[PDB]
Amino acid sequence: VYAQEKQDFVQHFSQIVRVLTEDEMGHPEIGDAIARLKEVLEYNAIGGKYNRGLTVVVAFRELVEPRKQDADSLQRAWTVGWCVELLQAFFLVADDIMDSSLTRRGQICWYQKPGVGLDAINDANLLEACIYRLLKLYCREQPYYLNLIELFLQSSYQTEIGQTLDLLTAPQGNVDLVRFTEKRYKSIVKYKTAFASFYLPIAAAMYMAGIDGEKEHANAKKILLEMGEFFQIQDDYLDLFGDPSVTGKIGTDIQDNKCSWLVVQCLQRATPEQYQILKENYGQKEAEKVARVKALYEELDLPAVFLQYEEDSYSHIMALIEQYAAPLPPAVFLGLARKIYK
Amino acid sequence: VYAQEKQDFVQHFSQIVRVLTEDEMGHPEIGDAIARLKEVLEYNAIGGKYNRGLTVVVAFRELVEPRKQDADSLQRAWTVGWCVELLQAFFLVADDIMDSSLTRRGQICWYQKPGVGLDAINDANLLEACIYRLLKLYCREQPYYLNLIELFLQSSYQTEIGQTLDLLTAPQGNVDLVRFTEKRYKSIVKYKTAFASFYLPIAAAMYMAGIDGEKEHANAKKILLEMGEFFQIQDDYLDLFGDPSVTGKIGTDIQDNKCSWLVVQCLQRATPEQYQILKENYGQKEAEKVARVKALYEELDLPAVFLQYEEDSYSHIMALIEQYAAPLPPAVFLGLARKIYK
Ligand SMILES: O=P(O)(O)C(O)(Cn1ccnc1)P(=O)(O)O
Ligand SMILES: O=P(O)(O)C(O)(Cn1ccnc1)P(=O)(O)O
Ligand SMILES: [Mg+2]
Ligand SMILES: [Mg+2]
Ligand SMILES: [Mg+2]
Ligand SMILES: [Mg+2]
Ligand SMILES: [Mg+2]
Ligand SMILES: [Mg+2]
Repeated sequence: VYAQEKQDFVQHFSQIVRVLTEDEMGHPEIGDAIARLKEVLEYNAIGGKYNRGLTVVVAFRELVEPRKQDADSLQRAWTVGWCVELLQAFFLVADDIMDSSLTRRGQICWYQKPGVGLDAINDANLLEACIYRLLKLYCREQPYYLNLIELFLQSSYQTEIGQTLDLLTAPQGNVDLVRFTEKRYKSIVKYKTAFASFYLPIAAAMYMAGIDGEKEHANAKKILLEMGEFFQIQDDYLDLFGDPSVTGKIGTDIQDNKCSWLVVQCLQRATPEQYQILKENYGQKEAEKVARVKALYEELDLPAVFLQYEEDSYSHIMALIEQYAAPLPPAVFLGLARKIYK
Repeated sequence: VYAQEKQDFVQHFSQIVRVLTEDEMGHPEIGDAIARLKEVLEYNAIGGKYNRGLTVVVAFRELVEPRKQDADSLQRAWTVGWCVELLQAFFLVADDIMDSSLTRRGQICWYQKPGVGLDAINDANLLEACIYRLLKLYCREQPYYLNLIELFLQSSYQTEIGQTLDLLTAPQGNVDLVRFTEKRYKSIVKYKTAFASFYLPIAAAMYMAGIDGEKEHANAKKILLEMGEFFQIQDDYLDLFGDPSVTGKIGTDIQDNKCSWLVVQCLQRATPEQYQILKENYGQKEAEKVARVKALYEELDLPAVFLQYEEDSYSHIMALIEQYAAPLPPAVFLGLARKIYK
């Protein structure tokens, strides 16, 4: 049933590509650039969970009266959903380079491809351009047009501030254990993930449904930002303890000296002895040293600490839904929470 | 006199930075990210010619009635001028990485700096965010607000398509002499430079003056796109024949197998013998091979061919100003042409 709503949305990706590559119908000079764009979209916006873009569609259907859910209104809903998918695609293409990653979504990272390399920096910028190209082609004559443009622009800046904080707390070749606090961690994830992966899709659907009130968005934000914090903590857990055949990506957080939730929890439980083991093995490419950190996390029963956090966080998010979902259907936040909590 | 209009605009960069880094006044958690933003702006938006942003200010003063040139209207003019400077800054930070450059504006490229590296990909994205942050803070309640947003978004996409075409015609380790044509060359530069360096600043001033007519913009475009084509040809000439103490940047076009104006002209004049010399020495990091290409360009009197092109192009642009400047003051295009033709 949830895979059926997924399949309908996925079947629309062909048209999304068709309208984004129809610029060569009038301008054949930019043909090769248009062909390369199709290649970038096909490689980086397909093979994922589609949970971010699908949230836009699900939330639209739950917030708009079926009497106002015509064919054009629905096409605008899946198109904006696919704009959210492009925002993630563009930020992940860049993230894989800056995180020096190997795989994403079951295949090697776009930049690791022979013949691509650092040309992927411009490929990511092209993916970002498509958001605003689609918003113009489908929402240009809608009352929420500017609200959508500003929400995608603001969400991008918040992610970028978050990415800056992520990279400044993780300098390659520097011991940053002192700076790996819970307070720092909470600030990083609020900006790098919680805004663009959780607030952006529901807020886009809210603007498309005519719900533009600062109070309604502020109350939605209270739930979704906390949901985003958990989602990033889960991403950090699975970076080391997940199955790359399931996650589709190889972990790099220990090697990259990252301010992971795991290392924050490690520093809160580590003896003076265990603090030095971490200090000497964290942030290095050596497989021997990465293994020593994974062993220390397992000694401090961090996979168990995570299972307890997930239970406590689900109860917390649920408490916030009861407090702030109104006047929106609780199903809006409940639907996404069920899909996020495994 | 032209340096006086420059100095006033430059003196406003301090406030541009102050308003872009006042986000930590309310949110001290993102402080370190805000400090890094200030560092990126200070390093990459200062030390240039400021000719792109200054064109916005000059064109505003020439198109708006002095009776309507109040303090607020003028602040919006220098702020939009500085938005054009941020668009160039963000595209050049990325370009230096993809072109594997050494210096820009007298100093080493932002990415070549110890401790920066590929973190500069996110630094470039932050520079792009500031355009829309400034447009919101100063033009949000203006009738041209959406026109500006759409003009900067469209200009970015056109540059990106251009950058794609630039990089696809220049694959590292591949002989692309066959593809280095005048027709290809004209398409690359139209998109990578002519739109964002020439059309964007005058069009921004036109929208701010209330001139939004498609016919007026189409006629402006006819002049400015041709002006941009010459500016890129000049940039390609100076890549090899310019003085890095003047240009502030080291040439990489031969090493990068680029579709330069020089190599297009070389292929039009080269004997079968000279074609093979180029084939064996172009696109390689070897200083010996780069030198062999420079020698062949000098043998075919390409610095003389350039001097003839500059004369013919200036007469051409001047012919187009007489044909399409009306109903705008000819000074608008004449001012920029004098500043571009050396
Ligand atoms: O762990 P990251 O923050 O780097 C990641 O979650 C991506 N990302 C980037 C910003 N927010 C999330 P991914 O593990 O997918 O590589
Ligand atoms: O020669 P490029 O096109 O790479 C350059 O002109 C920059 N640029 C990039 C797009 N348009 C212009 P620069 O020589 O400054 O490195
Ligand atoms: Mg990553
Ligand atoms: Mg990352
Ligand atoms: Mg991760
Ligand atoms: Mg360059
Ligand atoms: Mg370049
Ligand atoms: Mg150049």
